Amino acid sequence: MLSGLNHLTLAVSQLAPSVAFYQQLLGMTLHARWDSGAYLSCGDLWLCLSLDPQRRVTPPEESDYTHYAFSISEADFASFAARLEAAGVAVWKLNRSEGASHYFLDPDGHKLELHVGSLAQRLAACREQPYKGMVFF
Amino acid sequence: MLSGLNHLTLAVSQLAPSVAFYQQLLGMTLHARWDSGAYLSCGDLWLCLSLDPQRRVTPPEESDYTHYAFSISEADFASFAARLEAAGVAVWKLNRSEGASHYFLDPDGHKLELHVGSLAQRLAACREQPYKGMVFF
Ligand SMILES: Oc1ccc(-c2ccccn2)cc1
Ligand SMILES: [Mn+2]
Ligand SMILES: [Mn+2]
Repeated sequence: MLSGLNHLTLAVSQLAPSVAFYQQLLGMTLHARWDSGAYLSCGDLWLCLSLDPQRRVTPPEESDYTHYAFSISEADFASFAARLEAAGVAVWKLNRSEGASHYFLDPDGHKLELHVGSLAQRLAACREQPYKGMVFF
Repeated sequence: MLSGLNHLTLAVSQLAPSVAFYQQLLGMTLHARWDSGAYLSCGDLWLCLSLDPQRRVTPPEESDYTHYAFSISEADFASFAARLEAAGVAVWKLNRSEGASHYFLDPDGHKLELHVGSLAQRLAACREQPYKGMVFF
């Protein structure tokens, strides 16, 4: 069967600024770069940045809610979010509708998130404060 | 410090066919559903389906190369690809890289992949046959 996420590939319009964002700003590990892409890791996540002439810098009001959340500890969450804010990283959402989260954009407008907590923790929180119509299996 | 992918959220135009696709066709575990979304797991992956009237059913020629690859064993790959083919799931690319890959579309045109092989395997292959301009770190 399927066992998890093998990799996340993000199309990017300008490879060097995107590598700098993920490695320098977000702290991910850079493993390789070539003329058309890069491979990074974030814990167990394999991230590919793929140079794509079709990628457009997309304002958040123009894209749907598809987004990519990265795990961060409770102890690190606020200072990391505040550092992104002080660095001028653009945002796309403020209401914490799914727990402790900070929503921000990559250079091409990919929708990113910092989140504290596991799926189990989110299910437990939702039992007390459920989304409308919520059913648990 | 970021420790991994916390969750992947896909915007969906119609919740029921998307739940059917990820749970029934792709075998993921459905943990909860509400009026505007669902939570599933696939191994360590926390997947959220979010009902979004902004999501367009998008032909693959009209989206960039951003895509989401799921892990599968080599032994299971061919029968899972055959399952997707029997269900009439569209393919958006042929494999030309190392490791088995099947490139398929979700009901809204999200670009998905089945892949066999880790980042370590890819890096080893690349060291032996580097892409144009490739540098390792
Ligand atoms: O194809 C390449 C082009 C540029 C680089 C690079 C990496 C780090 C810093 C500056 N340039 C690597 C490979
Ligand atoms: Mn989220
Ligand atoms: Mn891929």
